Amino acid sequence: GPHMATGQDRVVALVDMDCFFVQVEQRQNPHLRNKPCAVVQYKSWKGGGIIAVSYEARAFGVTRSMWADDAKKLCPDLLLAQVRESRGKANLTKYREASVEVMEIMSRFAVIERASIDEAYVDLTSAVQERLQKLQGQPISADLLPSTYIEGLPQGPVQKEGMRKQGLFQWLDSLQIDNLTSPDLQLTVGAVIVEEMRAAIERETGFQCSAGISHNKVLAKLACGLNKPNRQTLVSHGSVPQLFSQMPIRKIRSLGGKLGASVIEILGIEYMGELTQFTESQLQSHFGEKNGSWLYAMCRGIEHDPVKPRQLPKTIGCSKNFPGKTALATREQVQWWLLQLAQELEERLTKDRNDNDRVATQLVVSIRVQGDKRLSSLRRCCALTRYDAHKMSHDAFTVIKNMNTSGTEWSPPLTMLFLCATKFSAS
DNA sequence: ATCATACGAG
DNA sequence: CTCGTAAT
Ligand SMILES: Nc1nc2c(ncn2[C@H]2C[C@H](O)[C@@H](COP(=O)(O)NP(=O)(O)OP(=O)(O)O)O2)c(=O)[nH]1
Ligand SMILES: [Mg+2]
Ligand SMILES: [Mg+2]
Repeated sequence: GPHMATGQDRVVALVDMDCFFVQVEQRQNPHLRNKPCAVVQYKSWKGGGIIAVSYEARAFGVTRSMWADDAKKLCPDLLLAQVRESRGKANLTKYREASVEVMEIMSRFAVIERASIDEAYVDLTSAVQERLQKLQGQPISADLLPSTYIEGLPQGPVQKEGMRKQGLFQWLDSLQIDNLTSPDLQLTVGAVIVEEMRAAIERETGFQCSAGISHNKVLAKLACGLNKPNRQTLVSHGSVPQLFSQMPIRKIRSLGGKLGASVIEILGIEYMGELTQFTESQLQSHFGEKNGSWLYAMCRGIEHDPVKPRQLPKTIGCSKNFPGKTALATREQVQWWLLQLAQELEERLTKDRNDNDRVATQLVVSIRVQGDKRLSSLRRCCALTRYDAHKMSHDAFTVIKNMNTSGTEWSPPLTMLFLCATKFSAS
């Protein structure tokens, strides 16, 4: 009881932009606002692949990884914004710059770990303690949480907003505002700060976002998706047993692939909560020492992964696929594309160095050969001593000359090219 | 025929 | 080091 850790030591939030790429295009082109719309890359093949979908468009069934032509069938009036193309490939610069706008605002409030182009984890433990000291023992008004949902409430003895208020009222009524060490109280204050954060992001960028507040990253991330869009959700330690009782295992971060599938099949279970019935050693025996320990604690709502203080991406890369009959087959083609990638990379690296006082020191070159099922067929690295596209492209070629078979021909033909800058050091 | 863009195991 | 897995 007393010596049992409950994983209520920190206050962690996850802020994720709503239909991010769409909002970026909607801010730029007002004609797209408040309409069914999506972001697509590469129109020629089947209308292009959809990578972002507005909530209005989702109502029609449009989704990610869908061909625009097919989406148009579900939603005839679907509006489409195209990803920029430069040097023969998709260019995501607009989205990276928009992401920076958001990350910089969040970093004002606390240490953040950039988890993706549109979301970041926030460690609000220190901020809440400071906020708690201020306005000590004074009741927290519901007005301070206009967009917050308390998971699992209301409970006990017909409109969604009405439902939200009810739950919120039960939560606040129950709170013990006098004990500054109360974990629930701490989450509540964290929620207040996140309201502030989200208001700042929308006021200063025009972008709306959702957020999750909890004691760790997995629960915060999970909480965030519960009430999107434009809403934030508080998931307390106490709400975990009921929340996890019907939560499919694949919903938890890092359990959506093979590992999650193995848990389900080896253990013969479907929901996260069903994991509590196994001993740590049992879980370790099936999924390894690290995975077993993590599952044992996670199914109980406990996780110790820290919010890493990293606002910038660790790598800068450029990659292009060349499907089916379009696979690269000549020396001239390979070199041309390597140069295109090398040029985009060079501009991206030069800007990075000027903005972030760092320089990449290693260049990674990856390819795929036709007939290979894997994402990558081969990976090779070389020094990156100069930010020059011509040198990097030539170095890259040198590095992959070995795969080619004789004949100016290239074979087997290449289905993918990838250049990635890595191993940054201060500059 | 989606594509383009961190981390642990060995 | 390269590779496989994973999320967005
Ligand atoms: N190329 C590509 N880009 C993607 C993919 N998935 C996501 N993105 C890009 C495009 C996305 O807009 C952005 C954010 O990823 P989310 O947060 O997963 N989705 P969103 O923010 O759109 O909606 P909401 O969060 O409200 O559900 O990342 C993909 O599979 N491929
Ligand atoms: Mg998002
Ligand atoms: Mg996201």
